[PDB]
Amino acid sequence: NEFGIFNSLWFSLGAFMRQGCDISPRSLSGRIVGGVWWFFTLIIISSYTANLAAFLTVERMVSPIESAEDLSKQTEIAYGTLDSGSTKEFFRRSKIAV
Amino acid sequence: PLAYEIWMCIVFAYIGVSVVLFLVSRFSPYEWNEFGIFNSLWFSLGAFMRQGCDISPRSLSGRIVGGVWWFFTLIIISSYTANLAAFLTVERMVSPIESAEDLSKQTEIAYGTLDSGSTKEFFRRSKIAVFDKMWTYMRSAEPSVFVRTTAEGVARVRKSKGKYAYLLESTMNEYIEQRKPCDTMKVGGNLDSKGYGIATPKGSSLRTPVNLAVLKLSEQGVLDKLKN
Amino acid sequence: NEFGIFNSLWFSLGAFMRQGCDISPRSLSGRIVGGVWWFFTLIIISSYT
Amino acid sequence: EGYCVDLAAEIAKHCGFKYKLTIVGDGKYGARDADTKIWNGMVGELVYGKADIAIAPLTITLVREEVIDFSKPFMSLGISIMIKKPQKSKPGVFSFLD
Amino acid sequence: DRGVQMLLTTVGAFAAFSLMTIAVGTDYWLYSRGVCKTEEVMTHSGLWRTCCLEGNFKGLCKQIDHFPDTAEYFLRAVRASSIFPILSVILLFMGGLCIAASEFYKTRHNIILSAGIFFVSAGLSNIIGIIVYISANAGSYSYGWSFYFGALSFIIAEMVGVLAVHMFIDRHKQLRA
Amino acid sequence: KWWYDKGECTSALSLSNVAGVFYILVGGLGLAMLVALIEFCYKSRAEAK
Ligand SMILES: CCCCCCCC/C=C/CCCCCCCC(=O)OC[C@H](O)CO
Ligand SMILES: CCCCCCCC/C=C/CCCCCCCC(=O)OC[C@H](O)CO
Ligand SMILES: CCCCCCCC/C=C\CCCCCCCC(=O)OC[C@H](O)CO
Ligand SMILES: CCCCCCCCCCCCCCCC(=O)O
Repeated sequence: NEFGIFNSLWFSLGAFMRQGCDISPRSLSGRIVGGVWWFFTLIIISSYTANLAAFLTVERMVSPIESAEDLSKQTEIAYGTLDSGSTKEFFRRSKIAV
Repeated sequence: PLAYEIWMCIVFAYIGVSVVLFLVSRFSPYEWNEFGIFNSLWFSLGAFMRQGCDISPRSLSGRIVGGVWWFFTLIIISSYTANLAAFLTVERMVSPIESAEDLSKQTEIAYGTLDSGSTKEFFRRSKIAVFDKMWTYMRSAEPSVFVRTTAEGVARVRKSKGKYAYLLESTMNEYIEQRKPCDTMKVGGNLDSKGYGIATPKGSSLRTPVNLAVLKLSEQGVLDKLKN
Repeated sequence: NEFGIFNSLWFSLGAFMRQGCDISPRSLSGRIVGGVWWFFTLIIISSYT
Repeated sequence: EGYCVDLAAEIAKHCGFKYKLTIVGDGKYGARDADTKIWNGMVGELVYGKADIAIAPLTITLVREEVIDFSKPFMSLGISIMIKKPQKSKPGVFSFLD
Repeated sequence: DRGVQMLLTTVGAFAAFSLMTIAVGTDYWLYSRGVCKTEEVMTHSGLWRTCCLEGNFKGLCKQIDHFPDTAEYFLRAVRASSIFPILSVILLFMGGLCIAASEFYKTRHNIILSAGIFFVSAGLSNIIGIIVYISANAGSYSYGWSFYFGALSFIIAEMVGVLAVHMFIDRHKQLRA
Repeated sequence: KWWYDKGECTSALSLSNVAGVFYILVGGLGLAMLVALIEFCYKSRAEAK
């Protein structure tokens, strides 16, 4: 019922997982330590969820290449042709916009 | 937001955690811990839903079980919320048919060609497996999947609620894709490569001048300006 | 105390605001009600965020 | 050995001539240098009379047909896009710490 | 109500053991769409043999080729030799053996605890096996009745473990009287 | 002959993305059972005889 070393460790672990407390500090010093650890936990777990959402959202709006129009509208993917050939000439003379 | 397997294994892990907490909490005669099997199940459920505790294990082993269950719950609920945010932020609609292979392997979506044209002949003569399979289906499909005019095929696509796909030349497809109500779309690459030509009766006097004019209009970029 | 009407309203409100418990049902029927309310709360709060 | 090696033997039998395969010295298909106006590659070998025939994946183009003769096509083709596949990634076991 | 508890735990042990053994031996774990013995047709793939159906030569089938970054190598090794499903089978067998030996050499009331521990450990091994199986499959589909036989063996094993531990607690309670 | 006769060739979150947390959970359950049995054996051997 009182904060020995093992109970102190259990309280800290449970506060980090936001899993409630079977007991909380009662003194001013214990309450300062508890409050500060609760703030630290809130910021860290909120930031974990927010960054995981960023990872999944960003990875979900990616798109690949499906056409020459696709290659033309982007710049992350480089593209070229044989340095000397009928393909290079097709592009050097095309009057087609894309 | 979570795959069916994640839900199923969450339920298995719930049963396992509850049983191991009951076993460890009350098995040694020297402990005789209010964790009976019913109270173990209640503790585990309330821990997963991030809800009130009302009882916490006091032993070292019951605390190990509680701690790993708490970590598991935090990761799983955080990941559910994150993936739901991802789903709601960027919506993406899946096109049932990606390529011709797709049309050939299924039957819910009907598909056909102009009743009379080079497209119908392409399929009637293809020696390529996917196209021969598509022809075998189209020539025997009832009702007929063939249409009298391109406009008829476009309207059949537009009115069939996605149950009809139309095979037509990329040129017509690209044009209709830029026409209101903008409800159609060209999917996949082209099934073949060919060209349109100016035709004259065999042996016509106009054959040579018109062949040369097409080449002149080609070389001066007129044909690209007119398509644009 | 046990769940009278006022205490049951308080239990439900505290469950929805994810603000833990001072009491929790102890009987099988109370626990089924509490369980489905906890699941409902989790899905609704996650969907709001 | 190859498609064109097999085709060369057959063209030679059906046209009744003996032949000698030679690899184009500059390893190019053929383009007219904008500047020196000299034709390089296999087209150059034919234009300057270093070779009597080219049996290769040589594309029939207007600029080449103006300086050399081409048979009807032995292969139909078009410019296309080659990409590295997508290669689905396998998530790590402890990827929940990412 | 002791006495009927012993029958229920023995029936449960035998049911769990039989279900897990049938699940491991049988091969209807995944209804995929792949190649039969070396066209893509459906298949009732299993833990060992990816077996064919609705094909030109349905019913003729082969041994899954497990192998084509040490983490992938370790997971492929653990999923090739179904060590976790097989360990679940062995632990259920030993638990049943302890329960049976609980009639002979009675009054120990310390081997029935071993039976409970064996059944709980069998369940844990079974769940690890399911996780590795599903994870390795990710290197349309569905799950067959062999998969659900394994899952139901897990559930029955955990219940029988809870009963065994309850009986051990009751026996020490009687002894303390 | 030269191209084909000699040819050499979801949105939800999957169990693979979280399998590690399941491995940690089951390992922790096993460790907890080991610790409980070690303490029980210690106490059972510590009776004055
Ligand atoms: C008194 C309290 C009793 C004890 C309560 C215990 C519960 C807490 C467990 C948390 C998870 C710990 C395991 C964290 C996972 C480690 C995996 C890792 O480090 O992965 C390495 C990676 O490959 C890159 O190097
Ligand atoms: C100890 C007292 C026990 C208290 C008990 C509290 C219950 C908590 C859980 C409720 C949700 C469970 C219902 C989940 C239903 C899932 C829906 C479903 O099955 O999905 C449909 C289909 O698979 C897709 O199309
Ligand atoms: C009843 C006893 C309770 C005891 C109390 C427990 C502690 C309270 C919790 C967190 C404090 C957080 C402190 C926040 C400090 C903010 C620092 C800051 O604001 O600096 C930013 C700067 O202004 C930008 O330019
Ligand atoms: C803590 C234990 C219970 C928590 C509640 C978990 C809900 C279990 C749902 C299981 C079936 C899910 C089926 C989804 C897949 C699908 O829609 O096809």
